[PDB]
Amino acid sequence: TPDIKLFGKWSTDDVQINDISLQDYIAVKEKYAKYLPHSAGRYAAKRFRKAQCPIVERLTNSMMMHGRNNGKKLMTVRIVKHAFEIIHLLTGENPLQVLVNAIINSGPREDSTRIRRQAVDVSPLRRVNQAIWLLCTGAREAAFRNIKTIAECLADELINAAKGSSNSYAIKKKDELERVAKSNR
Amino acid sequence: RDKLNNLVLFDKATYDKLCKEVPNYKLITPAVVSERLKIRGSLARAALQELLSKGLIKLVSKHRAQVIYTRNTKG
Amino acid sequence: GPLQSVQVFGRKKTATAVAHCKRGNGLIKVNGRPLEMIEPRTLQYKLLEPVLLLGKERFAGVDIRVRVKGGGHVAQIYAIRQSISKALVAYYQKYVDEASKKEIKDILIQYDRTLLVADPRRCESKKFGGPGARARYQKSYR
Amino acid sequence: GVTVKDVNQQEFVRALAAFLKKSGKLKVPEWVDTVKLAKHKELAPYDENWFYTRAASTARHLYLRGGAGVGSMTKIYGGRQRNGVMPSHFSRGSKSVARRVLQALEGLKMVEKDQDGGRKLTPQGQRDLDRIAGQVAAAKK
Amino acid sequence: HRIRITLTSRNVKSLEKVCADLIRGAKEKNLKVKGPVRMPTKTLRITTRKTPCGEGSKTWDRFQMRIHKRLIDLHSPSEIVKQITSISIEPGVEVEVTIA
Amino acid sequence: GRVRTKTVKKAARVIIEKYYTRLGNDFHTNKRVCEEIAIIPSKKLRNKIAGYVTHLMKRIQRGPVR
Amino acid sequence: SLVIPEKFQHILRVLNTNIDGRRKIAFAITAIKGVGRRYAHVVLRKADIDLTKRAGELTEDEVERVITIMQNPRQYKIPDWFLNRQKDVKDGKYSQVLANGLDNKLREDLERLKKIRAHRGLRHFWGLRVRGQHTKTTGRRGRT
Amino acid sequence: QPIKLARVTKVLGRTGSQGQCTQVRVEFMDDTSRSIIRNVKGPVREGDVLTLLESEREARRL
RNA sequence: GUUAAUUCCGAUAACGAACGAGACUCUGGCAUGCUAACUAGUUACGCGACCCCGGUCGGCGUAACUUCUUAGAGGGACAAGUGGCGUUCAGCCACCCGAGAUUGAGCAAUAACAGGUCUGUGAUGCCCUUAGAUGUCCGGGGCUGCACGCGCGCUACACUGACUGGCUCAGCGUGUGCCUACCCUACGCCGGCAGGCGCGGGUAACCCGUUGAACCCCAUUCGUGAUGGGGAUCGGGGAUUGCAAUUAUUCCCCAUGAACGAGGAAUUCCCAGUAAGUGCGGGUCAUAAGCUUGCGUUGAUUAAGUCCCUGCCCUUUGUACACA
Ligand SMILES: [Mg+2]
Ligand SMILES: [Mg+2]
Ligand SMILES: [Mg+2]
Ligand SMILES: [Mg+2]
Ligand SMILES: [Mg+2]
Ligand SMILES: [Mg+2]
Ligand SMILES: [Mg+2]
Ligand SMILES: [Mg+2]
Ligand SMILES: [Mg+2]
Repeated sequence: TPDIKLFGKWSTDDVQINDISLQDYIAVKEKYAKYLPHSAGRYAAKRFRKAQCPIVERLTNSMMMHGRNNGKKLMTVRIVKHAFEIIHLLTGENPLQVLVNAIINSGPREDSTRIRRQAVDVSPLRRVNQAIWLLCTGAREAAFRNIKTIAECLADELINAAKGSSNSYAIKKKDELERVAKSNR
Repeated sequence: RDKLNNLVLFDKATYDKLCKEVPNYKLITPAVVSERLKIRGSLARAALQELLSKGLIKLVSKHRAQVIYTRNTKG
Repeated sequence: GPLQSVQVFGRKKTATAVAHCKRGNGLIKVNGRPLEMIEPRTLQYKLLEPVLLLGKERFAGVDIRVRVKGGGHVAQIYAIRQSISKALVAYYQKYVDEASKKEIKDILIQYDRTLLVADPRRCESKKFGGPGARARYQKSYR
Repeated sequence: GVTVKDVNQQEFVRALAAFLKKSGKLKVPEWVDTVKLAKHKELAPYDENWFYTRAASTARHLYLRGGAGVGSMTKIYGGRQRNGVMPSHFSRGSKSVARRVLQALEGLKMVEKDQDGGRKLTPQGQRDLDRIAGQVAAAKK
Repeated sequence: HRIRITLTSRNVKSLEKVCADLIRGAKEKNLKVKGPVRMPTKTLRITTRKTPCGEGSKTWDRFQMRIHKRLIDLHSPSEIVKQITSISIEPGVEVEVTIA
Repeated sequence: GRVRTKTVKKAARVIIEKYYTRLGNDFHTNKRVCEEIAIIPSKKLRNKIAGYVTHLMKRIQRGPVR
Repeated sequence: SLVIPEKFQHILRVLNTNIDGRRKIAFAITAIKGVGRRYAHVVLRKADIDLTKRAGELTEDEVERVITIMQNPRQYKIPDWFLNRQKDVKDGKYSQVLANGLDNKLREDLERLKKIRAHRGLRHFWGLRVRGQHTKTTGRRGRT
Repeated sequence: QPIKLARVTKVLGRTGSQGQCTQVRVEFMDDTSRSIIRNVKGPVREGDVLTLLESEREARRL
């Protein structure tokens, strides 16, 4: 059937990926459109099959961290649902488009490594992975020991990062990573 | 280092403080309302629940972990 | 008149779900309970993948009763998903031309392969000297 | 023609509990407030009228699977017991609540002691549960 | 005249040999049989430290022991079956006779 | 690492010289040829012998093998 | 409804202890020694008090009814097995011991055992564990 | 200083102390003829695009 | 050159061999094809119950059958097919079809260590003692003792949570004993609980038992407060096992409510049904798991590399070392 739309409400179509470096490492489009961010797996068998995972599933997997909630997918699936509900009603557009823009603006574009350190550029896949990882860990440390719940801490983290506010945790880490690599150049 | 002192029941100054602009928030949850008014979450849950009964806010999603409110349609 | 009965099973980790498909009028029940209330309800669109990707008209004329046993909450959900998809394809093979099987099989496969082919992975045994299959206890040099 | 299996069970219990309370023949015991519902709990049930809900719940279970006794009821109402610093285990429910609720539902003709042991749903009881299922279906639709 | 014979053995190759012999012996004496029902295999497991002393890497031994059980029922009186069961038994296989 | 040991290569090289006419080009038929013409005590090296025999056919068809 | 009452008390002074008024009544009573999370709950169900109310919101007469029930549990059908000074060693009376009297009986029991040189009394006198725990490797920072 | 982005054509090999960074040759799609050798961190495929903040440094071959 | 491999190809004063590796056994996956199933089921049929012809029924009974269950025999996968790379050899990468294109274990060489075990042994040399005994039994105590240091762990620091209700899913596997005492439990009454009293089944695919397990899911209360987080320490009372529990065996109830707000230098384990969370069995067991051995269950981030660190293997090389 056509118009496969996430949670039965969010249409995956009309989501544009402006950056061409991350065309084929982001899975949101018609072939990769599903109803839920839950799926069987087999996505870790080969090396580059990791990039064929729908990115909402990738975000969902990365929220199951810090011990207490390993192997709790349904709780995180619920978390993303409510996060997408209030990204829509707070900004007024498709939550999927906000998430895609958050990934692009968050992933670092050059990192430092030991070859005293040497500055190297990052591959598109690791650019996506650090984008997802930074967004989740920013929400996790914001919601800890605080009255505000996890679902909106993730939501406002995405909204801040989608605009490149430099107030979000993810953008602050991105600027710190590249500026150090700038010095090590 | 910093301590929160949230009142458990509305004073008269804060009660209408809620009744005026809170029905114009884009995103109405007990979490956001609790810290915009420095109130207990239980009071925020009760205060938000009685506004729906009157009908000046509309429910968008209800769940155990989170309840989410917005304001009515414009005009 | 003649009975058109097809019984097809579905597999997950350990949950096996076998679906009895007859000629009916579009009734779907799991252990006597319709698909709309099967806990967990958060994974409810999963039970509705085979139906919603195809529409009622292909599921019209057949009545499916699924019995499920074994496994866990999520494992049983995936077993029913595969069982309904396999049973409907097996029904269209035996009593309809496979010209009908062709497009029905491709639309399911193109969505995901596990909806018709069983996932072969299973839990592996624990080895001694560790708490699990591969984790070990702490070394204590000093 | 609706049935218990068709309607959602969570509000079926709440609907049937109200039926028992408005009827007012259940013969609740006198220690319903000072009792702790299981050894693994920590506090008395928050709802003051839990006995009507528990009676509603156990009638639903005898409807689905019959031949259940007190040992079956204390097993089905068990849960995780937290032992402090020790690891948590499984502990069975309270027996006395199982007996009094089962006998309460037996005083007014809902269940009866069938052969092979335990209780099962009396044909009159099967009608009353099917009555409430109709009420649940109509309200939700 | 409802009899059942229980075949239990640790060795399964000879167990299927003995079981096939009795059915063929029954079929040649034209009495109906309900075929061998293969009940689940009971595995006996003992796990023990390899070492007599206390030291060494904590290695363990897994000793198994499987028990295979088969059942044969017959449409016959006791005299015919006695001369069937009295012959062709592997020393591993043990057989009991009961009247149902 | 699918390298065939000596006990597979030696068996195949003996079979090819003594039964060249009977062997074919597909794996499945000459798998049955090898099974009946030599006593191979299990399936796995029966397949591995038959698989190497099939591989040797194509080399032989193109030209000589030392 | 949600507007603060004119007589709302932030602290209630009862049994020579303070009771916070911003806390739920069921958990506000627990602040005095001799009552826990569960003794409080049954007490304010014998006295018909709305659980949803708070300690600073209930009026005085219904407060003083609680103390009468708390100090006199038996006369209001509180079960015998539910007390903490059941069948004491002096007057054999099943009573509920509360904030100030709890420290007096605890002291009396410790010197009762120590007086006659019972083993449990000696360990209390020496400041050591009394319930058979291993003292080799645990409970160290208290003992230097 | 504008940002240039380029595509990989082939993978030379793994370099770095722990062998954690891959050395590749890329061409800029603006000038499809000029090619440069650079060290990239992360799993890199053949035929994907790298976003170069600085494009006039050139890494040595191993 | 190739391989996980002294694995092969190929060179060749070596030729033909042996062990190890591999092969092998068990295990996982899949077969609507076969053998069959009242100690396993399905579907039909006939009654029965309920609801508005139909629907539900682990309610009852029987006619066919083996899909689900069980366990036997075979089958199936071989780098076989296609495209590249390569002495065009051994082989490597990708793709199709496929259930599967590296499942996990068991066994396991020569030579050695003055590694552990004389406290497993009626395996044992020599020495010691042997009647006021280092024999054996009985009574009592200790092996648990507490200024301190270290190792393996359990529970936590909370809201991705705690509490109270409701709903809904397993897989291993044990069970009445040679002496030997001690089994797993259904159901019905009493008790708030631990538990008690009666009847019954089971030597077990037959009964416990459709093993209604936890996490998880849905609905309440709490509101950033060492707080309904946490449950140490400790007082009082009640049971159970035992010949006896005090130095509290274990369990139940009320009360008491400590440190702990993520952990320094340093360091451990691990890459797919894997880590981690979660519970259930067995061993120990009169009393009984914070241990260990297995079982399922929910279920990932990262990586398909390297020799920088710690080490192992091969060749060349240097040595004043050879208990190295
Ligand atoms: Mg929070
Ligand atoms: Mg339960
Ligand atoms: Mg020595
Ligand atoms: Mg001497
Ligand atoms: Mg000791
Ligand atoms: Mg506290
Ligand atoms: Mg607590
Ligand atoms: Mg031990
Ligand atoms: Mg020199």
